[PDB]
Formats: sequence, C-alpha cells, structure tokens
Amino acid sequence: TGLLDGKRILVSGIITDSSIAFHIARVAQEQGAQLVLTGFDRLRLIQRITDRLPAKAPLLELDVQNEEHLASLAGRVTEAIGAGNKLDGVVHSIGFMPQTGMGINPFFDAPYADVSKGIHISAYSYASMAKALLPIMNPGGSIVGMDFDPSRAMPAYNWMTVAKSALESVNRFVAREAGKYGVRSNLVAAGPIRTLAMSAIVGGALGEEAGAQIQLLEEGWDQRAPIGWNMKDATPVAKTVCALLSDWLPATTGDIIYADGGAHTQLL
Amino acid sequence: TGLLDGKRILVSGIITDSSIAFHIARVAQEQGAQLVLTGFDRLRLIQRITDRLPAKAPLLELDVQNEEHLASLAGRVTEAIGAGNKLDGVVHSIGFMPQTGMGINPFFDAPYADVSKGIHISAYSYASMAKALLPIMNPGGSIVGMDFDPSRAMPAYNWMTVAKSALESVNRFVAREAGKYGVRSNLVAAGPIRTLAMSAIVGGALGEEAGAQIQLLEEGWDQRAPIGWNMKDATPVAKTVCALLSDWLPATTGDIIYADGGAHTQLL
Amino acid sequence: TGLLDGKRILVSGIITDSSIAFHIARVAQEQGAQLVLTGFDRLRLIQRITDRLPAKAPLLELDVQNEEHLASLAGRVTEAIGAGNKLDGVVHSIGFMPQTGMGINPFFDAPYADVSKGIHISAYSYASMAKALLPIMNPGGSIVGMDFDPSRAMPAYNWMTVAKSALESVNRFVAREAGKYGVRSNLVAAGPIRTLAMSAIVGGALGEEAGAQIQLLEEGWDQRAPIGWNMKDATPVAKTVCALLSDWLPATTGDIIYADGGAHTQLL
Amino acid sequence: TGLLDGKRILVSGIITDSSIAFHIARVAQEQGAQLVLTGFDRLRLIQRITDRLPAKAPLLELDVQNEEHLASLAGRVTEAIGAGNKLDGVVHSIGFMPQTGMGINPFFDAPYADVSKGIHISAYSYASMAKALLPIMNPGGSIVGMDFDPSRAMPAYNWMTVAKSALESVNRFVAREAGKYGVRSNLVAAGPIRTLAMSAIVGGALGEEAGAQIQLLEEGWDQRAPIGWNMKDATPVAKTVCALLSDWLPATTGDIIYADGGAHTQLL
Ligand SMILES: NC(=O)c1ccc[n+]([C@@H]2O[C@H](COP(=O)([O-])OP(=O)(O)OC[C@H]3O[C@@H](n4cnc5c(N)ncnc54)[C@H](O)[C@@H]3O)[C@@H](O)[C@H]2O)c1
Ligand SMILES: NC(=O)c1ccc[n+]([C@@H]2O[C@H](COP(=O)([O-])OP(=O)(O)OC[C@H]3O[C@@H](n4cnc5c(N)ncnc54)[C@H](O)[C@@H]3O)[C@@H](O)[C@H]2O)c1
Ligand SMILES: NC(=O)c1ccc[n+]([C@@H]2O[C@H](COP(=O)([O-])OP(=O)(O)OC[C@H]3O[C@@H](n4cnc5c(N)ncnc54)[C@H](O)[C@@H]3O)[C@@H](O)[C@H]2O)c1
Ligand SMILES: NC(=O)c1ccc[n+]([C@@H]2O[C@H](COP(=O)([O-])OP(=O)(O)OC[C@H]3O[C@@H](n4cnc5c(N)ncnc54)[C@H](O)[C@@H]3O)[C@@H](O)[C@H]2O)c1
Ligand SMILES: CCCCCCc1ccc(Oc2ccccc2C)c(O)c1
Ligand SMILES: CCCCCCc1ccc(Oc2ccccc2C)c(O)c1
Ligand SMILES: CCCCCCc1ccc(Oc2ccccc2C)c(O)c1
Ligand SMILES: CCCCCCc1ccc(Oc2ccccc2C)c(O)c1
Repeated sequence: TGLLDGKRILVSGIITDSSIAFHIARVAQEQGAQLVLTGFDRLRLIQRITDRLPAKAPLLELDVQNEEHLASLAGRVTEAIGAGNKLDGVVHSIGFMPQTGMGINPFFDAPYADVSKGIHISAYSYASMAKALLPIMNPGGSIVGMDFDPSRAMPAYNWMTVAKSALESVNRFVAREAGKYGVRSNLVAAGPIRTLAMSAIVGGALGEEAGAQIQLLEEGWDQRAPIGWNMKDATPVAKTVCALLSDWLPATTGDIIYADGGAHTQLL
Repeated sequence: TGLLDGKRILVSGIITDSSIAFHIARVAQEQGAQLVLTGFDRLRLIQRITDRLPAKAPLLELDVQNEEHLASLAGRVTEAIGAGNKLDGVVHSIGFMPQTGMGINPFFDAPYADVSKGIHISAYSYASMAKALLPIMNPGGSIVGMDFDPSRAMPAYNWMTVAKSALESVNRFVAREAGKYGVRSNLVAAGPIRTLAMSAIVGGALGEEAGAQIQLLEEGWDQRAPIGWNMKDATPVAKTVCALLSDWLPATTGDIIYADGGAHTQLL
Repeated sequence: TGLLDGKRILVSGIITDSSIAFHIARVAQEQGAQLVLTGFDRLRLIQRITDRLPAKAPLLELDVQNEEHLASLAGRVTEAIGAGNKLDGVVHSIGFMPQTGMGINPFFDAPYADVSKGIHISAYSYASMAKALLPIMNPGGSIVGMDFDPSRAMPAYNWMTVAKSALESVNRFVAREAGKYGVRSNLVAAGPIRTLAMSAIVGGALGEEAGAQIQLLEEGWDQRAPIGWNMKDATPVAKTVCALLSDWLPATTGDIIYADGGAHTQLL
Repeated sequence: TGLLDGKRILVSGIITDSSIAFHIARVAQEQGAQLVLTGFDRLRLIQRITDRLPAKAPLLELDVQNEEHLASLAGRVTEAIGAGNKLDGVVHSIGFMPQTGMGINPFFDAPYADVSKGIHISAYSYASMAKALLPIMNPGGSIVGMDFDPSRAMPAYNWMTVAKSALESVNRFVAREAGKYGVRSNLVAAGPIRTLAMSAIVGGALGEEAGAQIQLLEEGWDQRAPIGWNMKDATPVAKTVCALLSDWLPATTGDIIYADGGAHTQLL
C-alpha cells in the first residue's frame, strides 16, 4: 500500500515542524518507511518536535563538522536498525551559512572562515555522510540532498548560492561512488519554503522589511511557476524526495529534480 | 495498491511490442491505471500487439498530422472512458524522422520537407496533443513526453536531435498552458533502448557495422552511467514515466527527468 | 590595424540601418573586412540602406527558402570575390515567424504551416547556408548566427523560442561539418534590440500598449544585466560577432556567446 | 596595432614557463599590453622565468591566502603602474587543490582542511582579487578567470571539479559587483593543456599509467572537438583570454567562454 513500505530511511535536518526534513519524515512514515532521525545541537528541541511525527523513530546526534560523530554513525545506525539490516535511503536536509555570507551583507565582505564553515556544512557534508552510510546501504537504495537552484546569481542568497553550486558538483561525484553499491544519489532543488533557515538565516540578513521582501519572493515565485507556488507548504517538496527514495525513479542518479512549481523553466 | 490506481491514462505511440509506449502501458496497468491507447496507421497490428497487455484497453486512431483526428480526439476519448470522466494522464511517445535526416546519411543532405515532417510529428504534435486533451484532463493531471538529451550534437541522431531540442522548448510552453488546468507537462529523457525504432529505423541508417555500433553505444552508456545501463530493458524508463504520471512529483513542470542511468551527469 | 583586415565576409540579413546585420557589416568594414552582402525580397530598399555602410559591397539576392538561390550562391559569391579567393567568414542574421506564432496570439493556435515556415527560415537555413558556403571557406574561417536565449519559456516569444532552440541544435551539427574545413560555427545570443523584426513582428503581435511593454522589456533587461543594457544600440552585439569572425576566438565552436549584458546569468 | 595596445593588465598565476598565465602574458605583450605580474611563493623563480617574456614587467608578491597581501595589493599595483593610472584588465589564473583531492586518490578520503584550502585558493580568491582591484579598474575593464567545465563529474579531477563549480558561481556574483564599476567578469573554460600542473601535480596523483592516460585524454578531447585540440598548445586559450580583455566582447559578463575546441558541445 505505502510508497516506501518496509524501507529503512535515515532523515537528517529536522529542527522544527516547519523543516523540509520534518515533512520528508512525515510523508515517508505515512508511506510506511521505518526511519532513523539525526539531529544537530538542539537535541531536546528536536526530540520534542519529532514527537509530532506520525510515528516514533530513534534520534541520533550528528554534527556534520564532528569527525567523531561521522566515524561512529554507521555503527550507531546499525544499533538503531539491528545488525544484518541496512538502509534503503538517506536524506541530507542540512545547511548553514553565517550572516556575513547572506542577505544585504556585501558579497566581498564575507571572510573565508565564514564561507568555509557554510560550505563544510552545506556541501562537503553530503560526501561525508555518503562515505559513512554507503557501507550500510542496500543495492537499489537512494541518497537525496536538498538544493536551491544556483545556476544564476541573485540577491540575498549570496554565498549560499556558491555552496549549492559546490553541492551540485559533490552530488555528481557521490553518484560515482554510490553506483558501486547499486545506490542512487540525487538532489531536489526546491522552491522557497517558510522554514527556520528562511526566517532566521535568510530573513535575519535582509535587514528591514524582510517580511515584505519574503512575501515578495513568494508572489514572484508563484507568478513564475506554471502550476503556482505556496511557500507555506513543504508537502510537494517532501513528496518529491519520497519519489526519489522509492523504486519509481530507478534510472536517475547524479541528478537534480526541481520541485519548484516549474519556476526555473520560465523567464517571466 | 498500485502507483496509478484509479487513474485514467491515454498512452500514444505503441507500434511494436518493443515500443517504449508498450512498456509504459504494461507498467501503468500493473499499477492499476485504466488506459486508452492511440495508434498510428497500423491499427490492426497495434490491436493485436496490445491484446498481450495485462488488461484490455480501448484503442483509438490518431495520426498527429491529421487535423480531423486531432479535432475529434477529446470527444472520442470521452466516449472511450465514459462521459463525465476525465483523463489524469497523457503519454506522448511519438517520434518520426525520415532516415534521410538520420545515421550515416550526410546532415546537409536532408531536404527541409523531410526535416519538417519530422519536427511536425516529433515536436509540434506535443503541443497539438496537449491542446486537444487539456480540456478533458483533471487538475493534478500529468502530460509526459519522450526525449533524448539533445544538449550536445552526436553521430547519427542528426535532425532528430534538432527536433528533440524543439520539443524541449515546446514542453516549456505547453507547461504554461497546462498550469491553467492545474496540469503538469514534463519530458522523460531516456537513455538508448533497443526498441525496433532504435535498431531498425535508426540502425537502418547506420551502415554495415550498425549492430556493433549499437553494442558499442550500450557499452559506453553503461560505463558512463554511475548505476549502469541496459539497453535491452525498457522497465526503468517506463517506471520513470509512471512516476511523473503519479501524484509523487506534483511541483515539477515544464521540466525534464533523465532516465538514463545518470549518464548525462558524467563526462567519462 | 583592423580586427578583420583582409578578411572576406558574407553578411546576410540587412533590411534596414537598425538591423543587427547592418551594424555587424558596419563594424566589420571599420575593421577592414571586405564584404559580400545578401538580401531578401526588398532588394531596392536593401540597396539604398546598404549605401549607408562605410564602404561599397556587392549585394546578392538570397531567399533561404529558395532552392535555386541556395544552389547558385557559392558561384555567385565566387564571382563577387574572384575565382581562387575564398570566404573567411559567414554571418547568418536571418529570422522570421508568422504573427500566429508570436505575441498574444495563443501558443496552441499557431498552425504548423506557419511554425514550419518560421523554423525553415530561422533554423534550417543556418545548415543550408553552411552547406552552400563551406566549400568556398578558408581554414580558420568562422560562421556566426544570431540567437535569443530560448532555455526558458517566456511571454510573446512563443514559437520563435522553439525555432531558436532548434537553431542552437543545428549550430552544433554545423560545427561538426565545418570542423572538417577547419571552420568554426557559433551563435551570438543577443539581448533585445530595436530592429524592424522587434517592432513589426514582435511588436505587431503584442496588441495594444506594445510600445510600453517593449519599453518595459528594455528596463527589465537593463536591470538584470550587471553592465546594463541599451536596446537602442546594436554596436556591442556587432562587436561580439566581429570577435567571433576574428582569429581571437580560435578554440570556440558549436557554441553560444551571450552578448546580453550578462542578463542570462542573473535571476533578479 | 595590437589587440591590447595601451591597456594595463595584471596577470596572476605564472609559476613555470608552461603556466597558462605565462602564455596569456606573452600573447598580451605581443598585442601591446603593459603588464603587472603577480606571483606566489617562488618569486625568484618567477622573476627568472618572466625575463623570457617579450617585455619586462614588474612582478609583485601575492599569496591569495594572505589578507595583508590582499589589503596592500591595490596600492602596490598603483606604485607599479604609476599613481593616477588604473588597470584595464585582471587575469586570475590561480588554482590549487591538495593531491589528496585529486587523481586515483579516493574522493571520500580528502579531508575538509584540504578541500577548503583548495576552494579558498581556487574559488574564493577570485572574489577577493576582484574586491582588491575593482577600485583601481577603468570602466570598460575586464576581469578574467580560468575554469575547467565542471558541469559533469569525471575521473581524477575530483574536488577541483567542486571548486570550479564554486568558482563559476562566484564569477556570477563578482559580475554583479564589477558592473557597478562598468567592469566585466568572465571565466575561460579551457580544454586540457599540458601544463606542469596538469602533468606533474594532477598527473602526479594519476598512477603508474599516468602518461598514457594523459595521451588518451588528448586523443579523446581532439576527437570530440569539432575543430580538433592540441594539449601541447596554450596559444588558443591565451588568445581567448586576450579576446575577453579586449573591447571586442563588451556585452558579456558573469559568463563563461569555452576555449576547448568545442568539445563540450559534442556527446561523442
Ligand atoms: N526553505 C527553503 O526555501 C529551501 C529551498 C531550497 C532548498 N532548501 C534546503 O533544504 C535543506 C533544509 O533546510 P530548511 O529550509 O528545511 O531549514 P531548517 O532550518 O528547517 O533546516 C536546516 C537544518 O540544517 C541543520 N544543520 C545546520 N548545521 C548542521 C550541522 N553542522 N550538522 C548537522 N546539521 C546541521 C540544522 O540543524 C537544521 O535542522 C537545506 O539544505 C536548505 O538549503 C531550503
Ligand atoms: N528508443 C530509444 O532509445 C529512445 C530514447 C529516448 C527517447 N525515445 C523517444 O521515445 C518515443 C518512443 O520511441 P520508440 O523508441 O518507442 O520507437 P517506436 O517506433 O516504438 O515509437 C514511435 C511511435 O511514433 C509513432 N508515430 C510516428 N508517426 C506518427 C504520427 N504521424 N502520428 C501518430 N503517431 C506517430 C509510431 O507509430 C510509433 O508508435 C519517441 O519520441 C522517441 O524519440 C526513444
Ligand atoms: N532584435 C533583437 O532584439 C534580437 C535579439 C536576439 C537575436 N536576434 C536575431 O538577430 C537576427 C536578425 O534580426 P534583427 O533583429 O536584426 O531584425 P531584422 O528585421 O533587421 O532582420 C531580419 C532579417 O531576416 C531576413 N529574412 C527573413 N526571411 C528571410 C528569408 N526567407 N531569406 C533571407 N532572409 C530572410 C529579413 O530580410 C531581415 O533582413 C535574427 O536571427 C534575430 O532572431 C534579434
Ligand atoms: N592546465 C589545464 O589543462 C587547465 C585547464 C582548464 C583550467 N585550468 C586552470 O588554469 C589556471 C592555471 O593553471 P595552470 O595549468 O597554468 O597551472 P599552474 O600551476 O601553472 O598555475 C596555477 C597557479 O596557481 C598559483 N597559486 C597556487 N596557490 C596560490 C596562492 N595561494 N596564491 C597565489 N597563487 C597561487 C600557482 O603559483 C600557479 O602560478 C588554474 O585556475 C587551473 O585550474 C587549467
Ligand atoms: C532570498 C534568498 C533566496 C531564497 C531562499 C530560499 C531558501 C531558504 C532557506 C534555505 O536554507 C538555508 C539558506 C541559507 C543557509 C542555510 C540554510 C538551511 C535555502 O537553501 C533556500
Ligand atoms: C542515433 C543514435 C543515438 C541514440 C538513439 C537513441 C534513440 C533511439 C530511437 C529514438 O526514436 C526515434 C528516432 C528517430 C525516428 C523515430 C523514432 C521513434 C530516439 O528518439 C532516440
Ligand atoms: C517580447 C519577445 C522577447 C524579446 C524579443 C527580442 C527579439 C526581437 C526580435 C527578434 O527577431 C525576430 C523575432 C521573431 C521573428 C523574426 C525575427 C527576426 C528576436 O529574435 C528576438
Ligand atoms: C584531472 C583530469 C581532468 C583534466 C585536467 C584539466 C586541468 C588541468 C590542470 C588544472 O589546474 C589545476 C588542477 C589542480 C590543482 C591545481 C591546478 C593549477 C585544471 O584546473 C584542469
């Protein structure tokens, strides 16, 4: 009955019940997946939030900048799912960029220390998670990361745009390695969604009238998308990730699927 | 429970049992879809062939160069599915190019009458099919066409490459129109499949070493594809089309999904 | 001293002194090129207009839909430049689309007869001109066509967008053939310029407030371009074509150079 | 009359006489440019090497990881060219990636400290160079960086591919900033050149069969390039950079010009 019935899927990146990762998890459970969740830093909050999911799942700590976390991850996952069992899916839904790299802060004024942290967490970690988890993935499995189309420059997105360009390149190399395991690796380039990162990171860096410029972003996206766009609903994006986690896109890898209402296909 | 359970899907483009359309149809039926078939010219042959599908489906005649077939199509489909009922999906799996625009035959020697017929059938008709059928499609519905990545030139594909470039452009305009119906329009860019068109029609224009060149094509595509590629197997491509016809990719339109083993994402 | 000193260059597509082809010619002559001009239909007007160029050049009739014109072209050119002499450059600056294929006229309502004519003239003719002229081009030579970025759908451009997508594919195949002669083939994707086609074809199809929507197009383009954009000046575009005609881009072929103020590299 | 007659151009990235920068510098000088050179670490060696350029040029030290070098660069360049004078051109020909992120060394085994150093030098520093030098550039000026098409993954280029993806994104944001100065920013995507970095640094990480693999690379690139390709010859690439530094591409910014023999436009 369910799209992901019996599949074992690790989902990273829940911070709140607005997180793209929250809705990926919710939809995957509705579709029968058995999940292992990973969280960063604010584990007490994340435990509270993940209790709003349809079903209980183990929560494991994972700071992608922490070499020890990464080194122990496959073992901790194997403890969570049981020896002899492997993952069928991995979801990377993780990003960060310091305020200097975002918004109205001048592009040239971001120190490399800041950019590097943003790139570590937002791009490099996709390789490092694939490295840790591929040895415990089943053939036919699927690794999915979250992208925002960086093909053209734009206001505010600034150095996160650079990190996503890097992520897209990483994805294609992860696909090379994953292929050896019979595993797919893809990115979902999503339209704008009202998440914590959108409000705290992107919004925080926009200065004043941020709420209006964000309302503006929604209205422009909605206009450009032939099927419209709603920033208040992550479900279409979560369903898309779930399609990639399923057996229904078996010949797609190294690739990007655009869950953006088709906005990137239209000039105006 | 099937991926496509309860959905009404029109599938064009069956001519042989090796046709991509034939496999899209089989998989759609295994996933619970009710089909309406359309066929060109050899309707007795198509009728016979499709008696070997999992389930019986009505078959209607459609020559996309015949403006009368196109003018009557919606009413004919309505009769086939029952008045009041609408289509949830449309599959355009239609291609033609005179052999003169293909193979070892010189690119410059294809006369425009030939090229134009190919473009008419291969690209323009995606818009005329959508024009005819959009008025009888449900919101949430899905139009899917078949592509072969024409972003780069290549031996032998010649003027068909040009027609696929046109088609990708047509798809994006179709999406604009389909969106007003709450309908999606996308293409599936498939890797090479050992269909009789590939082997016999195109392989027809390929010379005395055609068989070897086709095996060589397979070997190279399989090398390049991080997850491998089997030209003998249409199933991954048909599953990809079904994915688009399902409700699992609801924010994707005007777009292209590559079902090519990830080959296009790799240089070597 | 001149960029194109001693080079023999055929320039097609002058209709008025606002034509992109007019400015290509003007700039090429300023840079020392010896030109052969081709014109369509309105030869008396074109003769008057081409008398405003810095220097005299032979004018030859060429309707790209006329098989006889095309068949006699190399011979007529050889008569214009002298036996034993060959062309170093060819400029395709030609396009057409009937009103049904443009503007506010519904996309689905363009008859294929119309689209086909537009595609013949705007895309297919790039191959047919290359076919006629390559046998009289010097190695090191350069064929350049004019493009408008069709990667995304947009209002008004409609079926001309499809023709340019087709042109881009043709260009990459012409590059295959041209390479055998030691000749480059490239397209210049220009920003919007106030030419006859812009006003009569694009403007004519836009209905009412066309002048304001065109003013609007300029202002949006100017905003999106990091170095700004001026629709009233074709010179930056002509200089770009001249760069391609020169010896200064010797390793570029099958390709597209964007003379659009960088607008296509910016989302907003 | 030289292409670059009277222009003042800063050229970074000479380390050996096989350096792409070395050839850009030679060609620029043959075309009448006045150069300022910048070099990293081995300044005595660079001084010696560049004594073999057509013309003597001042050489300044620049480690792009040294924020003091970057803070003083504009003033140091001004002293070199004379106060009141400004630069017309800047060439970023700087790349680095620890061998650990290259060759037959496993993609997953490159530690982030290594990758980050590579990204810093290879991508971030394009923005910090532009930051430093924009204030002393003339309108109409041109910043040019060196790229290797990273749109697809590939053997051996590994993390450098990721850094070039980042760089292409950085280029587009640099263009936004440079436009306020009336300055252009573009990359040249070069085909493989048998520079000592290619052979010795990268070829260093390539195994016991490295030489053969490099010849194989050349043979395949030459096959794919419609106009052919010679890895032994930097001249076409240097001419391409000079083209961008000239006034002949004045509407192009935030962009990428492929000097690769047209290889990227061909599948096979
Ligand atoms: N919201 C949008 O509009 C949008 C659009 C396209 C793509 N995305 C992408 O979706 C993904 C999820 O972001 P979101 O929008 O759901 O916002 P979010 O705030 O809900 O999630 C971001 C996650 O990043 C995690 N994270 C940060 N640093 C980490 C670290 N060192 N280790 C482990 N995890 C870390 C945070 O814990 C948080 O859970 C990101 O890749 C984001 O770039 C978002
Ligand atoms: N076989 C491959 O490797 C491959 C790869 C990528 C894309 N494609 C595309 O997939 C689609 C299916 O091709 P296939 O390989 O299954 O070949 P096919 O010959 O089985 O299918 C082509 C269909 O086009 C139909 N057709 C031709 N003229 C028509 C007309 N005037 N009106 C209506 N229908 C007409 C034919 O009847 C046939 O049913 C085509 O668009 C093709 O370009 C094929
Ligand atoms: N004006 C712009 O904004 C713009 C932008 C990008 C690309 N372009 C391209 O520039 C090229 C030149 O157009 P333009 O804008 O200078 O307008 P234009 O009206 O000055 O030139 C169009 C030319 O097409 C020629 N032509 C039409 N049918 C022909 C035929 N059958 N045979 C031979 N020639 C024929 C006409 O004679 C005319 O000289 C076209 O390819 C156009 O698509 C224009
Ligand atoms: N060789 C090729 O085939 C090829 C192809 C495409 C692009 N490229 C690019 O061309 C550029 C030139 O490479 P090359 O092949 O001439 O190799 P190279 O080794 O001659 O040049 C690289 C330059 O990077 C400089 N550099 C390294 N670290 C630096 C630092 N911290 N500060 C300042 N400078 C530093 C080195 O000193 C050297 O001068 C690089 O960006 C490279 O990626 C090379
Ligand atoms: C106005 C800027 C353009 C629209 C932003 C849409 C967006 C919103 C949030 C996103 O997530 C992040 C962004 C930056 C840093 C970290 C994260 C998770 C993200 O990746 C994309
Ligand atoms: C030429 C070698 C390149 C690989 C061929 C892959 C392919 C095979 C068949 C295809 O379909 C057609 C092609 C031409 C004419 C008609 C059809 C259905 C098609 O569109 C693509
Ligand atoms: C509002 C539409 C989008 C901007 C149009 C810019 C433009 C203007 C003129 C062009 O030339 C032609 C256009 C259509 C048909 C024929 C030609 C020559 C052309 O190719 C492009
Ligand atoms: C790996 C095989 C792929 C072809 C290599 C072409 C190439 C060669 C050299 C290049 O420059 C560098 C690469 C890595 C580190 C430093 C430099 C300068 C570079 O950027 C690209």
